Formats: sequence, structure tokens, C-alpha cells
Amino acid sequence: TNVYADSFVIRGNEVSQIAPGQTGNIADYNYKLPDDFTGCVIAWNSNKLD
Amino acid sequence: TPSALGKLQDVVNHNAQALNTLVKQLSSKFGAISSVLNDILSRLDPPEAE
Repeated sequence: TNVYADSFVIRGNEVSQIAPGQTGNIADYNYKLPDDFTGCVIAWNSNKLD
Repeated sequence: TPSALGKLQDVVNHNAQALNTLVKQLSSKFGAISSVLNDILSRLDPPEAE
């Protein structure tokens, strides 16, 4: 029905916190996903640009 | 001979024990951590509490 594409930049050891039900600085106070999140999490290294 | 009126005594005893057994199962722990809900939601994470 509708697709939302959230975009941001984090470190490498913080990519695991994007999964649902995780706990951390990025998961809690920066970007929280519900326990029943439907979608795909995509991340790639952008050290050459950022 | 109290067994004479046992027909109605059994009825009232079944009516009593059906409610007492129903409320006794409320304090049970079927494959769970605690019988009460306050000690589960405030101790476990939402992904696992549900």
C-alpha cells in the first residue's frame, strides 16, 4: 500500500542494532523499529564518501 | 445419614470446585517465567514478553 524508505548513516558495529528488538544507542535514542516490522534492512560501507 | 442429600451436595460442590479450580489456574505458570503479568512486562523485553 505504501513504502517508506528511511536513510541515515551509522558506524559498522551499529548496523546490528537496526534489527527489530535490539538495544543500543542507535536503537533506543536514534532509530527504533517495532517488534513486528515488515521490510528489509540494507546497509553498505560508504567510508570512501562519508 | 448425610449421604441421603448427596445428590444436591454433589451439585453445589461441583459448582464450587469449578470456580475454585478456574481461579486456581490463574496463578499457574504454563511454560512461563512468572504467574503474574507485572513481573513479566517490567522484567522482560517486549519482543520476548509477548
